[PDB]
Amino acid sequence: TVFSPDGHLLQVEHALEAVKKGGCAVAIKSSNFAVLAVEKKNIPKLQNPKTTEKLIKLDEHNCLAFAGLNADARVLVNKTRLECQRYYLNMDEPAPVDYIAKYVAKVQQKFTHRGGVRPFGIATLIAGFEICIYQTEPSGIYAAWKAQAIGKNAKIVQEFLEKNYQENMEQKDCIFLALKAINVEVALLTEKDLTFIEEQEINSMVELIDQERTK
Amino acid sequence: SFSLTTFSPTGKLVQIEYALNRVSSSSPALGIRAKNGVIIATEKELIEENSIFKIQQISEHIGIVYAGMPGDFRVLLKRARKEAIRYSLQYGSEILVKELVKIIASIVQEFTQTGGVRPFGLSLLICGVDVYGYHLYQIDPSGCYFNWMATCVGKDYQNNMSFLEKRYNKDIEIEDAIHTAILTLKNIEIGVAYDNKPFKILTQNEIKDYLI
Amino acid sequence: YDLSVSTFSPDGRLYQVEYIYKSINNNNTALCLECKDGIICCCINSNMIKKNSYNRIYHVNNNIIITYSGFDGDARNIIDRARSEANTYYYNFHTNIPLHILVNRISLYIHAYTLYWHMRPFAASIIISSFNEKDKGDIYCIEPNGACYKYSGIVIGKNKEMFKTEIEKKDYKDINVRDAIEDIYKFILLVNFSWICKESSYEFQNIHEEILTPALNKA
Amino acid sequence: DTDNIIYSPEGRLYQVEYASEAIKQGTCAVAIKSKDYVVVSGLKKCISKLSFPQEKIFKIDDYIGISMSGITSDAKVLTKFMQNECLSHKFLYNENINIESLVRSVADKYQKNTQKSSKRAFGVGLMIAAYHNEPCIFETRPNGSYFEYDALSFGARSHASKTYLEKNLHLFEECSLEELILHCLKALKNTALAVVGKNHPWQEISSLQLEEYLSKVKM
Amino acid sequence: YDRHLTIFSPDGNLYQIEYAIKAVKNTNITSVGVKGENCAVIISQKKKLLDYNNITNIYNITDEIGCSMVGMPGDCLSMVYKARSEASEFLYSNGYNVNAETLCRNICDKIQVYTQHAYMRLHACSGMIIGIDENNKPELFKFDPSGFCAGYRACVIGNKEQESISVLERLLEKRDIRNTTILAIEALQTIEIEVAIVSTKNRNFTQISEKEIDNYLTY
Amino acid sequence: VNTFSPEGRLFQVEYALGAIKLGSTAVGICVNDGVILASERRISSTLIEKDSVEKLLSIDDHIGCAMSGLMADARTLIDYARVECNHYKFIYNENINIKSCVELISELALDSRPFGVALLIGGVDKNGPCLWYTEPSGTNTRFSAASIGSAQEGAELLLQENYKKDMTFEQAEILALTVLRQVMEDKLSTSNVEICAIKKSDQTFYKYNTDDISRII
Amino acid sequence: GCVLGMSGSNCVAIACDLRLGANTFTTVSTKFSKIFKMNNNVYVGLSGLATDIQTLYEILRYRVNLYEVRQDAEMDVECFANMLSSILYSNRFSPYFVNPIVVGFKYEPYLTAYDLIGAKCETRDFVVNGVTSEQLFGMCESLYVKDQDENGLFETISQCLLSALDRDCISGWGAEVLVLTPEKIIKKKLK
Amino acid sequence: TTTFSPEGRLYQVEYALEAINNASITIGLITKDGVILGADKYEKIYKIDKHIFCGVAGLNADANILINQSRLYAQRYLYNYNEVQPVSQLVVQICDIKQSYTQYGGLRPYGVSFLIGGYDTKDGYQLYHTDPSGNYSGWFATAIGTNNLTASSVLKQEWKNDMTLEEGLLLALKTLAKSTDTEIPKSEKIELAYLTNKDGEVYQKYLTEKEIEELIKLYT
Amino acid sequence: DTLIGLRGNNFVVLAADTYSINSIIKLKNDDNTKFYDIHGNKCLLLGGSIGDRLQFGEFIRKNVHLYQYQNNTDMFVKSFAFFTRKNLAYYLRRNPFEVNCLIAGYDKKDGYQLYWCDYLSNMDSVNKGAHGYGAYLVSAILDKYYHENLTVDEALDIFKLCFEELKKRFLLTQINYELRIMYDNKVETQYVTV
Repeated sequence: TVFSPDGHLLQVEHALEAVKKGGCAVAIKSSNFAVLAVEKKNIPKLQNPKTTEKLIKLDEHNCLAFAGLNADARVLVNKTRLECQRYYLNMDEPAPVDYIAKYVAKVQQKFTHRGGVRPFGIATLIAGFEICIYQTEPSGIYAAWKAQAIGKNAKIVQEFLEKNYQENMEQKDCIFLALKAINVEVALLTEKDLTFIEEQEINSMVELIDQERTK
Repeated sequence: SFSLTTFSPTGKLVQIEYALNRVSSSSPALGIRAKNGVIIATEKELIEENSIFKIQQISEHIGIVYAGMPGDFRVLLKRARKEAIRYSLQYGSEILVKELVKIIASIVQEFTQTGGVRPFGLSLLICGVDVYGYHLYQIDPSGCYFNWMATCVGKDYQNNMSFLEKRYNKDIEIEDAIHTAILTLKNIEIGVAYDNKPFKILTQNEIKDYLI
Repeated sequence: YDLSVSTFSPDGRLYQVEYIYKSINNNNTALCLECKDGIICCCINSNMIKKNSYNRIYHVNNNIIITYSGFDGDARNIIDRARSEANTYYYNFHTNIPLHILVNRISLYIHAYTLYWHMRPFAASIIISSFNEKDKGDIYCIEPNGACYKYSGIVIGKNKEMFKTEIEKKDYKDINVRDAIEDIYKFILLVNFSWICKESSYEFQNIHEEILTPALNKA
Repeated sequence: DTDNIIYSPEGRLYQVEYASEAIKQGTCAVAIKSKDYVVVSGLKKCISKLSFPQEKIFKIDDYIGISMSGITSDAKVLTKFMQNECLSHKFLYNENINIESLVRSVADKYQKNTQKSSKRAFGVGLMIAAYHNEPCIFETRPNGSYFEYDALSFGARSHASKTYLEKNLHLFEECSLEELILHCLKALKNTALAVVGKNHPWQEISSLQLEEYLSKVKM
Repeated sequence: YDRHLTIFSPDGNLYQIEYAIKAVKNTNITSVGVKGENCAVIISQKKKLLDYNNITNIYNITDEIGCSMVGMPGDCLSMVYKARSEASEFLYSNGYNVNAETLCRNICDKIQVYTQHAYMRLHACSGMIIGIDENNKPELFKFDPSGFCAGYRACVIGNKEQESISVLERLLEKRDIRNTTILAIEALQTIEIEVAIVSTKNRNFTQISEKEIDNYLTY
Repeated sequence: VNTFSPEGRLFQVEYALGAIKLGSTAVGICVNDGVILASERRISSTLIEKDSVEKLLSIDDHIGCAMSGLMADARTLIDYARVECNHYKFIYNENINIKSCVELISELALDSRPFGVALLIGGVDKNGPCLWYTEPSGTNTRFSAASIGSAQEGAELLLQENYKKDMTFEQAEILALTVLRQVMEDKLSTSNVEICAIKKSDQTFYKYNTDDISRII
Repeated sequence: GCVLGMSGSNCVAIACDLRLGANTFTTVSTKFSKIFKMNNNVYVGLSGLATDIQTLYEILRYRVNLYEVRQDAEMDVECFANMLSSILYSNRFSPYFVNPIVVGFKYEPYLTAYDLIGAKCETRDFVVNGVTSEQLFGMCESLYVKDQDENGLFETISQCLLSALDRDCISGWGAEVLVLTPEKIIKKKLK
Repeated sequence: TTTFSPEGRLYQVEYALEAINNASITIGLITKDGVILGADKYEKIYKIDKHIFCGVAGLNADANILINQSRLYAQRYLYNYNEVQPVSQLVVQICDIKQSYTQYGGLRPYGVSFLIGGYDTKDGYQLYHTDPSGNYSGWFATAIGTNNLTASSVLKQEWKNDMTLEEGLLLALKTLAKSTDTEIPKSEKIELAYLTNKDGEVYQKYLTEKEIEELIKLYT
Repeated sequence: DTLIGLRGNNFVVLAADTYSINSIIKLKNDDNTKFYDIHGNKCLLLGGSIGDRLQFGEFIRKNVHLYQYQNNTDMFVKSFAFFTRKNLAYYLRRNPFEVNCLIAGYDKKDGYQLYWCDYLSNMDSVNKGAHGYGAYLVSAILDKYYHENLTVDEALDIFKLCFEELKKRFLLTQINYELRIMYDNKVETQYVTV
């Protein structure tokens, strides 16, 4: 849109807020593994109501999570899919998370820049491979992180996450910190392969965090 | 461009509601749907009015009346006819009346949504014939085409909307339906798709044929 | 209401068109006279910086003449439009354009911009004229937003109405063969007199400076 | 109100008028015309102790050079356009561009920007200084108007230079280039100066020889 | 706001259309077009150094067809040029000259599209149209800035309208070229002038002779 | 957008100035033996991957360009500048002279929304290092020594305090490290700076290894 | 390409070869099936080049389903057939060849045969586009009786096939004969 | 079209949503046989394909366009893959349109919120709902239109994963009827329909509908 | 240059040649990967020119991997064949690629599937098929020794037949033939196959 006398952009600063009020998500990182975990609320009766919240797989060796508008997220993500396929076609080799973070950032920016288009309402974060995570704000900036949290009240999750942070850890145990920061949308990027973690599998852990907080 | 209409806080589109008010503020026409035919009529000094009828032939079968802005009727009628022709070129047969009503409804839709244009100012009646049966569809400015056994469109039709039912009582024959139309409507025009597919406007002499 | 070139006023006036009449009303006078033996458009531009030259009059062919008043830029551009028009017509029809059709062409050109909501109308009225023995002299004045009209001589620009008392002596103005100029130089009480007469060989020409001397030295 | 797509009730356009309220911030530049030579000085404003000040002067063609004084971006765009146009000219006709054809063209571009609503008027006004045969100085107001000149000064406190112009004939001492340039440095009073005429085309004596020439106003 | 643009009222009734009709109704150039028995007259008042010899509202758009026009003049010359374009495209496509109403489909639709489309201003002009039909009956139509193919045995346009409908009625009770043209020239007298019949050659549309203006006016 | 203010300044572009004040600081100093290029690296959050975010970039092999203001608009202008100033060398070996790379970027920067960023492009092309600040306004200018970011508000004086043309690029490194360490809250370390250089000889763009800056301090 | 369409008193029958051989008539395939069902009362039998066959039946699948859903009535054969003629004519090049046959009740039987440009013959009786067409019109012109029971009409159309297939090298194995009645459909394989 | 709210919301879409909540109620149910979808209406339920049908709410006049588009998409997918479109993709298509309109355009967003349900074999019987916003979620039961929560929460308080069509439809009707009135819907306008595998065979004048009209004999 | 594919209830098996002749006169370039595994359970055996089958094969690879990364379900192999059908045929007769292809795959409903296609976009479902000039040779064997119910390995003996046949009496083609072997779980190559 247009600069205010301060030089801050309004549509962007407004645009962030939809993320500043949306379902939380986080990623925890390490060598060959990373735990991406979000949170989405749904009506209990309807088990199928959000098979869509689930963390997206842009490529077999790539994975994404987001917070903000879903209606806009489906768009951005599809553009990302078409683009990883484009790079993977023109190179015959897979897209590195760097280049795709760069592409997506170029998009979100572009809409903020060129006229005729409403700015995005979402904040993205991406895991890929060693393994390294890139968060992308609505402004069009992006940044590497060791750990981060998008969503409503991201600061409590994240600054409490700083209190608990530790770098490389276990394939399973690194999961627990995501919960300690964070029903749950768990997925694990590992072996350059995103995976939809079994529902029952975490249930044991789902018990302890429920009770270590109690006892 | 810019859709000049946009939504209300109350959720309504106010502009199309305005056009509804103009049609309500504009001239009457009737439609009545006999078991074996359909009749549409309307209340239509230097002016040679013989060239001017709200009635119009879209095909050998289909005929229409608008209530609102006459030039708006002109352009809608033009696109409509060009669609009956575009269809009859696309396929080997005459258009079903319901299909033409649907295409007119989409054409009316776009301007109500598409940027930079004032929404159409008029209602429509579309009597017709098809292998299914003798038809009568009114089209709303909103794009809300609707089936009718009978209808009204123009000024002071609130009280007048409720005279039409009586032909269905025991007057489903065309010749008796005629009285239902004119007496409900109590210049004038009448087009009737009868047991034969072709329709034709009754002359003022034949208007005196039923005036007695 | 006054904010659009296009939107009508509640009283049907087009204020935005109406302002071009103000522009032209303040801008430099540019009389064009007609003799009964020719036509003489003239200008009195009122714009060390150069004083030597700033011609307002220009032609579309060696015979037809233009003159204007108002914003310099828009009118110069319309002169370009007329050159391209006369030359287009010469490419199609292997003859020079009648003055009449050119005049209507510029009427349409100037008229077009008024209809467009973003587009800004030109701010310059335009005299266009020609004279031949057979093609009798005529002076079409074009007010912006169309309505070009033929004239026996019209003054345009800032002070034209106070000159019209002089031009209204158009019996005496038609009386002249080559001395209408000398009358004008006192009448008006940078400048660009010209020629389209039999002595002109009907071709347009800047009036000669040593022919300009008799006028100025006449009084 | 508030767009150049509409005239004021006065009959004025405000947006284009704002362009001079842009140009007054710009630093003064001055030009002198000897009968066979033209000399154009600028004034390179220095934003910091460590900045090297920008050059107002350019060099569009062999004998053509210019001195824009308004917002820099429009100025550079006009330069790239005028250069591309002169080169298109020569590339077409194996011939140097007419100076006045160029001025008429660039001025056409100004008007094309100041008429259309979506495109803003330029905040700059060129002071072209050249000749295809006999020396000239053109000025382009940020509109379609352009005027030839004998001597021109413009930008910031150009007012001193303007009032001073009356004190000398543009060619009160044309015959020597040193007389000319000393008139130039008087009229204006690192700072720039440039020379074009007769045998040597455009030239920028910004050498330390110019630094020597600087004392000559006080020598 | 709804008034500033071609859009519906809260009452559901269009504004700017009424304003364009005020443009026509304050144009103050009244014109009476009456059909004659096997003929048809179209008259208008022809309203300084200005030439009455130039002025007219009546205009032919083919040999058989002539359309008096009233309203904003630039729009009139434009709608006429559009009309001529229209008949030329129909003839070119189909080999028949347009029936007057067939020219009114083009006139009235082209004049209509302005009404929905908010940008380009609604048409400011209106007038009759006359021509022999393929049916031997002469055809006299009209149009309004709001779309209208109309239809009449008689009509009036301009500052006067339905004021003169009741006045026209008196001729309507008495409604050959003598008999019909007198109705027209009187209808100007009833409430120089320029008269135009299709029935000179019964199919060709020509304005009646200047010498023969007076004889009806004096009979 | 381009609605000229009565004051005569362009509205929009003058509103867009403030965006660079949001900028974290950087100090480019052209010197007789190269161009030094320092910036804040303390911009980092504790948990972003350490020193994994560069303000300073590289338009071409022998150009390096610290950025002000919005990180995004800068990423774009660097993208197109990389493209163009590469495309210049499409068959002929010479890389674009710095003045003209920067002239491209500005001449585009003139004409959506005006960019919120300012650049500090440097490089060696002519026998001598170049230092070009590009204002968001499209005005383009060659400093001998200059700084960007809001800290450049008062830090600029410090250049005026010390800038002599005659310095070993190492001396210049001390100087720019002086002026930029002054404006930082953290005592400067390699996490507080992301310095880069283009030598008068090597002419190659090179971000310093952290060991180096840790060594000089 | 080999296709037939006999008509009957209360029936229509359609048939084909099932070979889709390639260049030099090597039989690359024997299960190819040109006949298709656009509707319970509407069928098309394509022939000529097979690429253009799948592309064409594919486009019909599209536009007919589209029309049937867009307009509730199952499409009448005159519509599908005139539209078909409209389809081919847009470009000769699209089918380097194709010779559609259209068949079905409308409950008067309707048998029509397009040319590849969309030239069309709305026949009252049999019509036989196909590479072996001359043998087809040859046998069927004389073998044909006006109206028959579906089985005698079946053996009839089968004798036109059994006759033609043994004279042409390009004629297929099998026969996807398809007698039908408004309420029933009887496909068979004959050897 | 309009920009984000200062709080962080969209005006236009909130307006169109305001419009679709005022529409007459449509409802949806899944059982073993196939989705059954109710109505307060004139068909107000349209088929996309054979295997797919959608039941709309909102300014339906603009829904007419999404029915036409929908059908173009499904037939286009069949055109491209020789396989009739899975429901989920079709919903992705329509919501791709809706998001195309809410973001860039200058056109007003569609006033339509509609259900869609159908049997891709791959995923069993499907049910979905859409918003002008472009958000879609799967469902087992829904009650869009007026009294969205009021008609939902009855099922939510009285529902199970599997029923017979013959028993389930009545349970659609307990909400659907008691909300308006106990008998009114089958006294007046009404339109339930289902996909056994294909079409919505129940018809309001159909004798099967008498069972609907007979729910009351069961109800009282 | 010779391509071969054979379906049964226990298998799809795509045997194919590895040679790649720069010049038609000589097989200067060897061991080429004609196959394209486009699915968890669908390989694509292309042939003709190397550049056409490469551009087209990579192309179809992307449109399918895109389609699957998109919708949840994997592309059902007939949709894969027909999509390749539409793509290859999309070209105006002036432009189709010179590319013979054997789609082969597995299905959650329809199980093993095979689709023989041509330079012209001709295509059909079959129990066995071949491409190249060698189509004429192996096909009389493949027809002859075929069992509709055969275990996969005796089919592998049948490809041994076909191969030793093409060696003896054709553009001699001795080098080992790779061949993906479908299973309920996975494909199973044999580059060593001679």
